[PDB]
Amino acid sequence: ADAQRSHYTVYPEKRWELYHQLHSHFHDQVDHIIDNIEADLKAEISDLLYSETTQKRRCFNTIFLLGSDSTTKIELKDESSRYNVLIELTPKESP
Amino acid sequence: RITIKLWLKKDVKNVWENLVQLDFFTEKSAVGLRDNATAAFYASNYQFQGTMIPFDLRSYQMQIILQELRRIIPKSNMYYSWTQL
Amino acid sequence: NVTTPEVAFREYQTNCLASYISADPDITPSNLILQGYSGTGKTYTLKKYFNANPNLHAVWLEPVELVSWKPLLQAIARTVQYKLKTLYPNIPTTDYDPLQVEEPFLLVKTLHNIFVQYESLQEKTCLFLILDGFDSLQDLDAALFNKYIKLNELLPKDSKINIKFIYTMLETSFLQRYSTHCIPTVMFPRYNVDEVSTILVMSRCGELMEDSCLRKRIIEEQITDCTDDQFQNVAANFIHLIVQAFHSYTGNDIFALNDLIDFKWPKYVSRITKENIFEPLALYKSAIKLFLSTDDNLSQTYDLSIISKYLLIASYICSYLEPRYDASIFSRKNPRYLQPSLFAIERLLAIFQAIFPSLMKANIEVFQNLSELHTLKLIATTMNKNIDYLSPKVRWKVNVPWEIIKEISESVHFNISDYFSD
Amino acid sequence: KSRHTMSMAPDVTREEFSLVSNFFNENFQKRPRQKLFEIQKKMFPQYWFELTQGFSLLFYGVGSKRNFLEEFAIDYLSPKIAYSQLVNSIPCLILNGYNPSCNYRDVFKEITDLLVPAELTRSETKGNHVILQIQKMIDFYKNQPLDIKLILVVHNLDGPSIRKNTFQTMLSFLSVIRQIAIVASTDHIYAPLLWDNMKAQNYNFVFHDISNFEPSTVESTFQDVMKMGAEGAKYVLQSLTVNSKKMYKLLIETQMQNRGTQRTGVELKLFNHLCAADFIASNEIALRSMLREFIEHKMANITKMEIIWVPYTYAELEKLLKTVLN
DNA sequence: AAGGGAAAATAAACAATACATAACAAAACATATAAAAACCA
Ligand SMILES: Nc1ncnc2c1ncn2[C@@H]1O[C@H](COP(=O)(O)OP(=O)(O)OP(O)(O)=S)[C@@H](O)[C@H]1O
Repeated sequence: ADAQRSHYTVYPEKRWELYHQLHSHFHDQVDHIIDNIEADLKAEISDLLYSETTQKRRCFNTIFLLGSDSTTKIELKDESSRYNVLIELTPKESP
Repeated sequence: RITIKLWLKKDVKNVWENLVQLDFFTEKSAVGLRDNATAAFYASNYQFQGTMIPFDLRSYQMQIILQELRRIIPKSNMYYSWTQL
Repeated sequence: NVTTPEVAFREYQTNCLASYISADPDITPSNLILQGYSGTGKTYTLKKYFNANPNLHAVWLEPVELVSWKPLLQAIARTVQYKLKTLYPNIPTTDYDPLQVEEPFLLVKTLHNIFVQYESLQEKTCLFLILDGFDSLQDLDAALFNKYIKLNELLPKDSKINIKFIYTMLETSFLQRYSTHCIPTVMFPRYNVDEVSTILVMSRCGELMEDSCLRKRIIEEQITDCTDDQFQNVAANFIHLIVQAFHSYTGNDIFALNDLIDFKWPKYVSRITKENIFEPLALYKSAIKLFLSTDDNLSQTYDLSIISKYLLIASYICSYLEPRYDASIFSRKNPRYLQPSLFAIERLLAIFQAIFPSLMKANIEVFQNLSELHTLKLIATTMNKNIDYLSPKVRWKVNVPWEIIKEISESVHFNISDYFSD
Repeated sequence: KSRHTMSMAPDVTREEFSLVSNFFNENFQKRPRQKLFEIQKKMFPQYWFELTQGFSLLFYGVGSKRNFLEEFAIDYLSPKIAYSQLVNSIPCLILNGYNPSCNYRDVFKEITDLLVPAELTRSETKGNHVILQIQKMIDFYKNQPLDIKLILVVHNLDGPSIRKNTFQTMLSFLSVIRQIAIVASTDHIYAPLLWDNMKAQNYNFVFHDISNFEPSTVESTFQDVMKMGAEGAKYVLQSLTVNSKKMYKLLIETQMQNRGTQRTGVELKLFNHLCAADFIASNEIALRSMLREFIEHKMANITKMEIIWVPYTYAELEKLLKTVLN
């Protein structure tokens, strides 16, 4: 009746518990490994973004992150008396 | 027929860059300058296909024809036998 | 009458720019063309005039740090009231909004508003505007350049301050569109092999004798008290050789010489000795390895998986294999140079099922690596990048040259050169 | 090239088609259809258990699945999960992908209102901030208690608007969140061309076959073929002046005196004289003006004698003769 | 083992279709200000 209108919302175990003590315990080992590489990727960009004092000092520093999944997020240092901002440009925003 | 450094592939591109912006070549179907503003703005949004084929296959055409090169290049230069075919 | 400067190779061109520019507005022609390609120092030789002439006043604008004409008008009107504040600070001002203008009427509307309060000045003073890089504006057209020519005449001609222009542009095909306006042009020629080296030596002695990479290598080797002239010679021996072993590679540039020096310089420094400071010819014979290579390129075995590797090796087949021949030569019972043809879907899996080592039937991961290859931009759509999924009319094509195909053929032990036959 | 063509077919009107179509789709294979529907009913506890793991469930298979999804999502799952967490049950947000009028802005404006507006997310509403606003939704949701609060359904995921690529990546970031269960169905044979290993990483799709060979009643409506002109000008003649019927009758006779192509047509001068012969056409202007009305509704053609010819077939014009003209 | 001869290949003229882009339309996204409309007070 209404199906031609688009996106109409509407508002209408002895075994399994032994799974439940095993599944999440495994997943604590998963995501803790996930933040390890997350801390790894965030570290190795951060030191390398700084401390590179070139002599000409009229060139930008470029970084090629080969093999990267186009989703790698970055955090920045505070580094007071100077604002440090992040700009992202997706090929959808490249006309 | 005789000591001349034949260059590579990876370097001619650096020479090929100046040759197209010296206008000795043109792109094959490239309307250069639009007449007014809104015709140029209609060409800016248009994503192109020639960039989507790589650098070494953009079909470049010619601005200065071969036969006219013989009249300007002196015969003292070694490539003068190559102006004529 | 004006105080001309002196420079290296603009001896004719300094005269004309001293000719076509005076502090008096009546002798000053309205519009002007400084033309030449990049690599002539026109931004050099113009400012080099202006430092020698503190009597005039210059307002410097930069189109290349702008993107369009609509800010370019906002660029002009913000700066003249900025300049005239710093030239006549006694004159009171109804300061206008430079953000307000967006249309070519609004400039001469506002310049009619700006200059009228400055009418009480003592003599007809000119004011030179400078636009630098008018061809590389990224929204240019035909009817912009003439739009800025007639701006002077829409101004009231009897005002005490007169605005006049100087245009810097390149790509002399563009100037040939407007020769009928006959505005005075001063062309800037390109350079010859000696004067490239002659410019480059008097501009790079001030850094390459004072770099610490020399100064480290001074105290690191047994330092004989070599003179600055002895530092000048090895610097000059460096420049007079680097332009000799590279001029055919770079043309008559200056910018492309200014950085290739700054790549090969410390690698040249390490291969000096204590003794070769007096021995320049043998020093080149010891530092030879850099002088025959470019060192500007900072061949990958590609990351993609095995079934995706055969997915690539079937896609290169329809750069030459037409449908009239392929089904005969690939039975289950030259355009290597030319631009690639256009695919459709399922012609891939037509060739993919044939050339794979009945051994495969599940095609879920095969469909996975297609749009994986679409994100790598190695096979792209002919049309826009949107509806290519549902099979409407969509044609596909590779974008990889032959060599990377040739390595990836042997990387999976597959033979491809048999099936390419002229 | 003597080809049999769809024009040379015994055609069927509007009410005749849809009624006998409704007879088949509700009486052809009825007994084995619910016999399939009872067989797959035992899989329903298996879907409930896997869906707690945040798995994007995807249904492929031949035939329409639209009826099956709405039974499985609404009646079975959505109150079962609310009872098993411990009050209104879990909100169901369907997405009709066969409806082409789905955009990315409107459905996501529903989503952030369907999801919790705990903060001022309208402050981050700024100019494409959609991926920006959902990114601030994701990292907050990584540190929330794990429970489903919403199940969404996307029918016909290869649909004409959902298959657009800026919409597809939008759904990709939704699926990584643990609080929402994503139960969708596609119908295309090239549906796994839509996803790379980037999106399926965000998706973690699993697959199940459902093939009930359904007729797709709703999904046939937006689609069209030549059933949905010979049929177009069949209705305009039923409401006109009575003279236009006669001057088309004299038109259709000598244009079928000789497929109905150009060569059977007639010259303008003699046709003026012919429609002057039966005291119908006064002159050229009075002829042409009520011939422009046949031209304006594209009911006749003219090519070059000055040949006006009808673009309908040989079989069609005698059907136009004996039925509507007579 | 020879050989016929039909499948396959080549070429060339011509017709029919697809493609790249120009020109534009329209919807989403965005700001501005005078008039209405609440609304304290
Ligand atoms: N006569 C000269 N004496 C000294 N240095 C010079 C001379 N002529 C050119 N140069 C140098 O050449 C450099 C080139 O500067 P530019 O003006 O940018 O070159 P260009 O041809 O103007 O390219 P642009 O910037 O795109 S217009 C200048 O920075 C100077 O150092």
